[PDB]
Amino acid sequence: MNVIAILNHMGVYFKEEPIRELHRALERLNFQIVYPNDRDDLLKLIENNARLCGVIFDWDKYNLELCEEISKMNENLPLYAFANTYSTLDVSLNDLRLQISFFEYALGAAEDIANKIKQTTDEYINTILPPLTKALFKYVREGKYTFCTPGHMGGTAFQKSPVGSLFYDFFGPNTMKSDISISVSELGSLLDHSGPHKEAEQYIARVFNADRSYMVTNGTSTANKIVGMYSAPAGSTIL
Amino acid sequence: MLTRLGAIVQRHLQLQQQQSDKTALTVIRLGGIFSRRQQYQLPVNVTASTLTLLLQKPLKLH
Ligand SMILES: *Cc1c(COP(=O)(O)O)cnc(C)c1O
Repeated sequence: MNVIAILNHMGVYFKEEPIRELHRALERLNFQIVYPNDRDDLLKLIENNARLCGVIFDWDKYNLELCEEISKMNENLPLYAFANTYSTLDVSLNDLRLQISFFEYALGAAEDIANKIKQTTDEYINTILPPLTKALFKYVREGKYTFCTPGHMGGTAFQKSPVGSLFYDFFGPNTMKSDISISVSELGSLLDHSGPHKEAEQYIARVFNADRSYMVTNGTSTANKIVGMYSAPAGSTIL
Repeated sequence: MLTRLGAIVQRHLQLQQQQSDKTALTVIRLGGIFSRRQQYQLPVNVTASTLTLLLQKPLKLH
């Protein structure tokens, strides 16, 4: 997730110069810059390319041909539209879920713009991800607890054996550090169904339209055995 | 005697609701795994079917 799109060319210099200054600033924080052509070019960079999170275009050029098609594909997609002096909204842009970030064409302030895009991208990551997955990714970069289960502890025992180094280098450092048991307090326990696990079950039930969806950690073949033992006492009749 | 016994029960319950602050009503907790916080009455303490419940501050219902 590091693709930034810069659509259209106004032909002037006071609008393309901030684009050139921002081109050298976004590359310092690992971001891919793409230059689409017409309106149909940007539409192909969203359906086929899912790793995009930045759309830069002129607000006083396509204020209705882009705010309608993008809204039909993604709701929380950041729109880094650049407005001008005589700029305003439209009456047909009230019932659309969009994230428009306005800026200016000021020289020298390209460094401050790059910090705002990185912080806005971080807000997009912390929003579309559920609180259970978001807490798991944050626990790897900060949570470093000792004397816990399992015994590998993020791949520590594999770094002391020649045969263990081949198995650790296949997956990755973030893979072994994400395998944690119930020995963590800020993530809760699955058997207790509290904390992050409580809001995770209520989130799936709202998406799939249910009351309280569950998460079986053994497969479908096991879920049919737990439900079957409910409405079937020792001596009944099932259909 | 039925219309006279009701006045005795009404007078008896009038003095019991005045001192209701001493004995409240504690409901047991059992919210395990369910879509709603279920509750349950008292076990051996109450066994009647049509029991009555008192209240502190009276309200204007109906
Ligand atoms: C494939 C299948 C299963 C097994 O699914 P798993 O998640 O792999 O256990 C169980 N029930 C039905 C009807 C299936 O088609």
